[PDB]
Amino acid sequence: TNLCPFDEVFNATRFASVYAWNRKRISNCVADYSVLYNFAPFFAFKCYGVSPTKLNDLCFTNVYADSFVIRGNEVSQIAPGQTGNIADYNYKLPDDFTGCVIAWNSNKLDSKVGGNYNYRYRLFRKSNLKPFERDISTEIYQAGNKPCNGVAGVNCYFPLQSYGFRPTYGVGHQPYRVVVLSFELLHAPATVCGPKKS
Amino acid sequence: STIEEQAKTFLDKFNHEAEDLFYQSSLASWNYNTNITEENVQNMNNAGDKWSAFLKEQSTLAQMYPLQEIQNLTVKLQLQALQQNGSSVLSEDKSKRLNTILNTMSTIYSTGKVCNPDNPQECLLLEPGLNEIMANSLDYNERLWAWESWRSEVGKQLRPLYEEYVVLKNEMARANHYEDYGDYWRGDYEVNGVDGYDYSRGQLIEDVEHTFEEIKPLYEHLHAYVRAKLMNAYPSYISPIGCLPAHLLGDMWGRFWTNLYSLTVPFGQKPNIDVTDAMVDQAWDAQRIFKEAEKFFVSVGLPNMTQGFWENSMLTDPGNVQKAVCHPTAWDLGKGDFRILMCTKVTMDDFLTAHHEMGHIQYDMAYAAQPFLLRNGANEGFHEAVGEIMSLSAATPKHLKSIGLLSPDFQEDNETEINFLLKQALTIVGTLPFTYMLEKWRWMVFKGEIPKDQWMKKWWEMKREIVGVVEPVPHDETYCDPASLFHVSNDYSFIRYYTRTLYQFQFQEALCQAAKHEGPLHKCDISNSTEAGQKLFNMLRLGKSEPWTLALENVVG
Ligand SMILES: *[C@@H]1O[C@H](CO)[C@@H](O[C@@H]2O[C@H](CO)[C@@H](O)[C@H](O)[C@H]2NC(C)=O)[C@H](O)[C@H]1NC(C)=O
Ligand SMILES: *[C@@H]1O[C@H](CO)[C@@H](O[C@@H]2O[C@H](CO)[C@@H](O)[C@H](O)[C@H]2NC(C)=O)[C@H](O)[C@H]1NC(C)=O
Ligand SMILES: *[C@@H]1O[C@H](CO)[C@@H](O[C@@H]2O[C@H](CO)[C@@H](O)[C@H](O)[C@H]2NC(C)=O)[C@H](O)[C@H]1NC(C)=O
Ligand SMILES: *[C@@H]1O[C@H](CO)[C@@H](O[C@@H]2O[C@H](CO)[C@@H](O)[C@H](O)[C@H]2NC(C)=O)[C@H](O)[C@H]1NC(C)=O
Ligand SMILES: *[C@@H]1O[C@H](CO)[C@@H](O[C@@H]2O[C@H](CO)[C@@H](O)[C@H](O)[C@H]2NC(C)=O)[C@H](O)[C@H]1NC(C)=O
Ligand SMILES: *[C@@H]1O[C@H](CO)[C@@H](O[C@@H]2O[C@H](CO)[C@@H](O)[C@H](O)[C@H]2NC(C)=O)[C@H](O)[C@H]1NC(C)=O
Ligand SMILES: *[C@@H]1O[C@H](CO)[C@@H](O)[C@H](O)[C@H]1NC(C)=O
Ligand SMILES: [Zn+2]
Repeated sequence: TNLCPFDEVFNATRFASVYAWNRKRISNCVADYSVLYNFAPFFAFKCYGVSPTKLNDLCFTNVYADSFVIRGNEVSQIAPGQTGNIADYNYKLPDDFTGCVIAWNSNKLDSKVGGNYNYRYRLFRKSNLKPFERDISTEIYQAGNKPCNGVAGVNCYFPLQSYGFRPTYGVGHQPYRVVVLSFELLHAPATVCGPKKS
Repeated sequence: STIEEQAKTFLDKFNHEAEDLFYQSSLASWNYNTNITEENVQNMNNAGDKWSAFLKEQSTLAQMYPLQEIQNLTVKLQLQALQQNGSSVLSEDKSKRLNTILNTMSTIYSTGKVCNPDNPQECLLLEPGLNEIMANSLDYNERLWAWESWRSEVGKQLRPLYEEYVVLKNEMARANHYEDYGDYWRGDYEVNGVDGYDYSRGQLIEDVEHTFEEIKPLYEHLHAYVRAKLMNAYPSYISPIGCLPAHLLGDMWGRFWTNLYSLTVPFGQKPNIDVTDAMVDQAWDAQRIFKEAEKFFVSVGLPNMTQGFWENSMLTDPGNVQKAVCHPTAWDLGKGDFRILMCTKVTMDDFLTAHHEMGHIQYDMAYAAQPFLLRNGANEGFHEAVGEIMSLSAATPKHLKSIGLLSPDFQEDNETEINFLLKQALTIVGTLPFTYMLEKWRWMVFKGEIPKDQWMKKWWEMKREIVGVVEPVPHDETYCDPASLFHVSNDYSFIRYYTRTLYQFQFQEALCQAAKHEGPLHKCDISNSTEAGQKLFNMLRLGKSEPWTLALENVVG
């Protein structure tokens, strides 16, 4: 059978930053859920839509795997109805969320002595994002009433900053890889779901 | 978007920048302190000026949000901490002139030498060798030679520099609307606009002078007892109704009387508690010490150590060649990285210094969720007070025998009680009249109430009146005796040692009630009591967010 490319999305050597997050859609195939426990360092296997009793018997038209990397103590913000920088300017979750989120520590990989400035995140925006929205513009955020015609300075800043990940950080200040599996049942009669025992 | 939102966004940018720059600076400084090389000094200075320039430019950039239009207390506090000009409000000539005399005074103090009148090729420094004569000897003439020569050969160089330093500091303080330097210093206890917890900068003087009026009844009896006990070690030199000669007090200035203990122990034949033997006998190590400290702390309800603390911390002295500054401190680099730097040795003293340091760390782990500019004790006196009550409680026999370092019975007696309380009072109480006196002199010198031809006259009048000691040799207006002290010549505020002594006991009393203690106060022990931990945490976790008069009320009442 054709299996979900789980290990290709759950083991990507380089993940995406949070504001420009990666989204990979999985098409019709077999959905082997109870195989992701291979490594299992994990941090939070909570699920909102489907509780841990319908792991493979239920089906969905298509699933989206969203991948990115955040700091530790912000994983709590990844939930429908949360507030905070990550919950407003980098990722939003709808209150009717049917998939669920997964996270794990990755300190040994994404942290380098001297700072790993490749990961960034947005801390300035004119208004909150929309569920599953994505923004990549780098326009100079205006704070004051004087237009800055695109140059950093007073009352207008570059709306991006970067985690300086290092190994000598406490938990909650260490890199954490996050994957969101959002399900979808629009109208498809036959689609991707779990295998049956023969 | 009027004024407040822009201020908030600016503060967010600052919080996210300075948090990283400070981490880099502090990490460089730690690496230098723990492994002394040459290039380490270069990296340290690079990170240092990198951070300092950023702070200065942010200061200049923040002087545009007027303080009168902000309404939130938090952002107002941050902006006020950030806006202060500090120095650099002077001219460039003047600022360079000031930075020169500061270093000159510090260097004179650090490398001054005096030498014998008979073998002038035997010059002694202060640190390893003068305050050893003053601390160990019993020869009246030797102590007198040391006390007099240190002031006559080094104090006489600091006078023309201190007279010039006073003026520059007063100008720098007046340019910021403060009326003098002393007010600039007292400006740390000031609280404005909370409607019930205010505190003027002039009220501190009345509080200090009123709290000191109730200690004289006890200081007088302690002074009389010590004077009577000295008329047997230096007969014919002490008058039974006069003051004490200033050179017989235990150290070069008289800041602590703790060296007169050997001469004035009440019951000399009762050796006080010590477990230095039973620790090496049960084969204890640094790891055991700090595990016991962490256990005592978690016992009251405070969290564990962050487990990164065990790996990065330098608990034992690196052996071969890793030259390190052995002075026990706690480091709060930030972002969740707390460390300890101390060169432990299995002893009883290190068993208490461990508790002191871990108290500091437990304080820092509490307010770590605050904005970067609000990570500090409620004022300058809270930090060491919180650190001190831990070692205060972790030295009681009731705690030691519970650990196991004592015999399971160890019947105590009311003679070791006195032997202990006296050794305490020579350090705690013996230093309160000195402190309050010194800081009263400086406050009057900066203000102008003492014309500069009467500095020594007022100094030695206040010494005889308040502290109760007399000088053994007259001193005209060419000397400068206060400048021969570390804090005076290096420009450090000295009142934080007065108030810290007071709070340290208020806390100890309040917590003692939450643990439901019965007997004397000096046997209190807060271990195994969670309500004490809660009362303490509800003040620890504030930082500078609230006025210190509120945090103090959260515990004492
Ligand atoms: C995720 O990818 C890495 C990199 O391809 C895998 O690491 C390999 O592990 C095997 C056995 O452990 C080694 O023989 C290879 O040399 C490793 N690759 C590299 C580049 O060093 C890792 O096993 C993958 N994880 C899973 C669960 O398959
Ligand atoms: C203490 O500092 C010294 C000098 O900075 C370190 O010695 C050298 O450090 C460099 C840094 O990478 C190494 O490449 C060299 O091999 C080191 N030389 C020697 C002779 O050690 C030293 O390593 C530092 N101490 C520790 C524990 O790292
Ligand atoms: C302005 O003051 C208000 C309260 O006076 C602060 O509101 C708090 O905000 C934090 C989160 O930022 C909440 O956890 C608290 O519950 C809020 N307090 C109240 C009483 O609602 C606000 O944070 C202040 N401004 C800033 C920029 O922090
Ligand atoms: C800090 O120092 C400056 C001078 O270096 C003081 O003077 C103000 O500086 C700003 C910025 O250049 C000017 O816009 C004002 O016109 C200056 N004069 C004022 C405000 O009267 C400034 O007042 C000082 N601020 C504080 C808080 O002491
Ligand atoms: C320690 O306690 C003992 C017993 O409570 C004290 O000894 C008594 O002291 C009183 C005081 O005048 C005398 O009247 C008794 O005769 C003493 N008892 C005996 C058996 O001699 C002792 O004075 C206390 N010492 C201290 C320093 O507190
Ligand atoms: C704090 O309380 C705990 C539990 O009540 C004490 O631990 C026990 O104390 C009893 C009483 O002496 C001993 O018989 C046990 O051997 C102890 N067991 C353990 C695992 O500690 C603890 O001694 C108390 N500590 C203090 C300082 O009172
Ligand atoms: C502290 O660490 C010990 C491990 O020795 C563990 O048993 C305990 O549960 C921890 N407590 C907390 C509050 O972390
Ligand atoms: Zn301390």
